[PDB]
Amino acid sequence: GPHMATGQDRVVALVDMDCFFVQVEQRQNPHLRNKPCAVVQYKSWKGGGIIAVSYEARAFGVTRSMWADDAKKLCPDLLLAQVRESRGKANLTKYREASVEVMEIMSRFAVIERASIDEAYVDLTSAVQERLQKLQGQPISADLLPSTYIEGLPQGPTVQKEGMRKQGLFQWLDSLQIDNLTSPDLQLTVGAVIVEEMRAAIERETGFQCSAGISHNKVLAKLACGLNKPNRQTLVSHGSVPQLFSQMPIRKIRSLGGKLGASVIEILGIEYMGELTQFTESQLQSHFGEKNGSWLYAMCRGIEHDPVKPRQLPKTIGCSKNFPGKTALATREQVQWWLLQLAQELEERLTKDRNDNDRVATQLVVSIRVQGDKRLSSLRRCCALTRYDAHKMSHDAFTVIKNCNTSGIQTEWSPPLTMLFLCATKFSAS
DNA sequence: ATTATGACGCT
DNA sequence: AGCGTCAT
Ligand SMILES: Nc1nc2c(ncn2[C@H]2C[C@H](O)[C@@H](COP(=O)(O)NP(=O)(O)OP(=O)(O)O)O2)c(=O)[nH]1
Ligand SMILES: [Mn+2]
Ligand SMILES: [Mn+2]
Repeated sequence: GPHMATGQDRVVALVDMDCFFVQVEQRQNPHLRNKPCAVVQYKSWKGGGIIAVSYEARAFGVTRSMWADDAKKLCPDLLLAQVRESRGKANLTKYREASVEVMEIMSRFAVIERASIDEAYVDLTSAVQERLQKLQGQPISADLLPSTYIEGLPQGPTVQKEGMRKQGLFQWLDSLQIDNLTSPDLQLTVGAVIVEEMRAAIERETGFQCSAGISHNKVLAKLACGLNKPNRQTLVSHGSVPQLFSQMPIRKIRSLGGKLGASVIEILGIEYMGELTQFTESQLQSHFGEKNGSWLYAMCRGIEHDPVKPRQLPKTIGCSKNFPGKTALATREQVQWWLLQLAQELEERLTKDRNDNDRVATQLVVSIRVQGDKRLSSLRRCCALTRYDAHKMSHDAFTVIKNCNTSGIQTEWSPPLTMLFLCATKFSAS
């Protein structure tokens, strides 16, 4: 009872940009705004592969991973923007730069963890304590939460979406105890006020809209974020967890969408996250290992301890290209030329990184995939990265992979290569 | 013939 | 160190 810690110590938010690459292209080209739109890489094969989709186009069934020609079948008026091509490959620099714009705004409010190109976790615990001090026990007006949903409300005792949103918000605000500066629900509420301000700042200063989740830990904040997209934020309280999880498929929780989540379902004979509460911690550890078992035991009760890491910059800088089917590389000249193309993009990105961020990579990882191997990487080898020089990096990558070529002929490469990947790692301050 | 990345756990 | 998983 009283000693049962409830995972309510922290206020954590997850901010994710809506259809991010689409918004970057719509900012640049106003003709694409408020239209069914998607972003594609390449063009020749089936119109290019879609990687981002506006919500207008999603209404027609267009999704990521779709070929643009098939998307056009679902939505003939779909508008398309193509990713830049440089040195024969997709080049994502425009989106990385746009991402920096958003991350620097977020960093004004709190220290952030860059989780991907378009999402960051925010630990708001201290900022909430400060705003609470300033409030002096003043209640929180619904005007301060104009885009916030309270998950699970309204309950009990209407037809429009905004009306439902406001009804639930009113129930939540009416039940708040604002004289208690340590009430977790009040703390989450103040956290949501701050996130409204953060999202307003991002949109004012970049033009980009985003969604957000506010809860007591990273997993719940990320799930909350997905509940009301686009351009809205969602508060998931500790108390909302039993009902939310009672019908939540296990695969919806971050890290359970793959083989481990499938094993949870199959071994335990369950479907929903809340069913996990009926097992002891030792039972879960027996099936899924000590770490996963402890994590699952806490997570199905809404509890997770993973910290928001103070990290705004990526830990690695990499360049990769697939060479599918008949485009697979089968000569030494080919392999060398593409290693050079990748290495030249890498050099450019690394030099700009060193100038911006006062650090230098020290290790080069070379990964290849060979024809007939279904794995992502067939082989990974590291070497030293001592100079930011594309010719040296590509020569070193060749040296560490060249023993793969099973061809007796010097000129031929067998079996042919269907992927090259160069990744700079192990950064040191410079 | 999804593709291009990135984080992180295991041994 | 090199490989596998999860993500998207
Ligand atoms: N190169 C590449 N980029 C990708 C891929 N998948 C996503 N991206 C890029 C394009 C995406 O815009 C961006 C962010 O990924 P999300 O948050 O997963 N999707 P979004 O922000 O579009 O929609 P939502 O409103 O539902 O969050 O990453 C991929 O497979 N390859
Ligand atoms: Mn997004
Ligand atoms: Mn994202």
